[PDB]
Amino acid sequence: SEVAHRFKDLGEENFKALVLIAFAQYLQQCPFEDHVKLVNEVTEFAKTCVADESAENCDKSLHTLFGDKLCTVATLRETYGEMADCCAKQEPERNECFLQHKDDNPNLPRLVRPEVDVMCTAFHDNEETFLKKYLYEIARRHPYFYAPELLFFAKRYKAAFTECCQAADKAACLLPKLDELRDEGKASSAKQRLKCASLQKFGERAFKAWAVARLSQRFPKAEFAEVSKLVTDLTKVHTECCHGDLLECADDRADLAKYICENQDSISSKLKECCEKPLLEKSHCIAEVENDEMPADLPSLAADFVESKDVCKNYAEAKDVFLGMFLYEYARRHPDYSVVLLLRLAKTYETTLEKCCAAADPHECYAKVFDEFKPLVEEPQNLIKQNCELFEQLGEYKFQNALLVRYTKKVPQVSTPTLVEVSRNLGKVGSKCCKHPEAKRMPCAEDYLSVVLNQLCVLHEKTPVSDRVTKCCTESLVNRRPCFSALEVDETYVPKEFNAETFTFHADICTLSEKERQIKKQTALVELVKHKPKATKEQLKAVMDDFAAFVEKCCKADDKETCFAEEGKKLVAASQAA
Ligand SMILES: CC(C)c1cccc(C(C)C)c1O
Ligand SMILES: CC(C)c1cccc(C(C)C)c1O
Repeated sequence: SEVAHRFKDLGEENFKALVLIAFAQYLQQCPFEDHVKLVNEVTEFAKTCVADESAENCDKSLHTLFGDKLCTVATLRETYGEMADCCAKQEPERNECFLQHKDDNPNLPRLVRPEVDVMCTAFHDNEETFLKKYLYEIARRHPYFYAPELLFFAKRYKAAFTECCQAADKAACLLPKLDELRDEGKASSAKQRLKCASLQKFGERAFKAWAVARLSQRFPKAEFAEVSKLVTDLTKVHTECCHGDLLECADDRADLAKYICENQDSISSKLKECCEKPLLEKSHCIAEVENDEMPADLPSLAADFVESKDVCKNYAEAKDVFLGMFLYEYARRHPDYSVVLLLRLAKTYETTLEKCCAAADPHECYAKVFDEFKPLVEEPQNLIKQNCELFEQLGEYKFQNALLVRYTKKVPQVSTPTLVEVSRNLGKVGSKCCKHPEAKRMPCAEDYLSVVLNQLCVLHEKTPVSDRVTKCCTESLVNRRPCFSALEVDETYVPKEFNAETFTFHADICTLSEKERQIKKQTALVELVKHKPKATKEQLKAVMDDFAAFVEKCCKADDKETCFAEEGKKLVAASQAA
């Protein structure tokens, strides 16, 4: 028995929670009730396997059990049409079918939230179904959410109500903590979506490279042999969580924290405080610890990597280990570099050793390698420096609007909603990183753009409309940013054509929050740039200036929200003029 295994390790709480998340992430459109049912039928079975370890099918692989359970509702194609197919499949992958069918953008209605007076009551009456509903909603809207981390977000979500419901001003104590969590959750989710895309679309060697750089940056004092161990394990953990195997991922993840904390003196000195607490908190801590201080007297890289005469020979012996050692050695002394830049230098070095080593005189050919690193390193520095300056003058909103115009011109085929969402997130880097010392600016900015751009890539892969996006997304994981910065204005795009249904105006806008108001304005700008790419400099503003006027007036005029229809057609006349 395996299901027996995981049960004993995670116990009832966690085991039950993880299974729900797994089920919710597979059948995102399936109602809460049904999921709870299967989860229970599923948990009950488990309990018997514990006692009798060969009873029904207790001898099974979680994949058959889980699969069959879901298939008791999936065969209902009138609800989940294309799902029934996966069910008719077999063992080798009646699952590859499921994972392949995950929606990164489910057509699930907005999740609005009941007055502080209800959530509190509902929470107190039944604390179980309240928290269960949380995970269900998150996991079903974020099919790649790092499961073990979702359990941590849950323990915090509970503590939010556990406390604020006992306030004097609940709405005051809650609202905050609830926002803060909604944001941090969308981040953790994007951070993880990139980790799964790497493994799934580029391979484990790719993820392994990213881990070596990252870990070496964080734990400079750690030895190469140690980092590899860590990289090996961490890779397996994420491979499982991304293959849909959450129970083993959670288990293995706990084992790693245990290890890392045990060999504390051998890895980092800033681990102490993470090793002193509740596991879930210990795991989230280690994963977010600050880099350790850099080892005092460190030799120069040129020594064993460009000046040694045995370079080519060692490369031939164990290239992967050699290049791994290079990356580890370069990253440990450069916490001021982003992880993609470090991977760019490593790829440039390998490429050089390849052509150089088959030469009539290596050491002569590869002897000036660091000369090619210069441009690679300066490029992001200049980009960061310049976009931060600009972001400072215009602020976040105006900056976002700049990227919006820019990016819609780059790839006009992309759907407006994605452009708006992506441009917004790109602008949010300014507030997030610009306020940092140049020593921490690049790692902050560039790696965050690797997450934001990945989101655009996974969202585009759904319905590919621009081969330029496909190319930049597929050609290189590490050069995605550089690829997109290089893109200019699509000279082959043909302007859209106005039609009524293009943009709808109903008064319903005057009720929405300040945010959804800007958003509707940004959605307008994108639609504008799609209809008038070229002609655009400052007619854009002049017009956007006009759109604001429209809303202001019509929302505060007291006619039926009629002017909306009349004046709606009025502005269109003006717009076209420009
Ligand atoms: C830090 C942040 C403001 C930033 C830096 C460099 C480049 C970009 C985009 C425009 C590619 C960016 O948003
Ligand atoms: C909302 C407003 C800015 C707008 C959007 C899309 C197209 C047009 C014209 C070109 C018809 C337009 O004026």
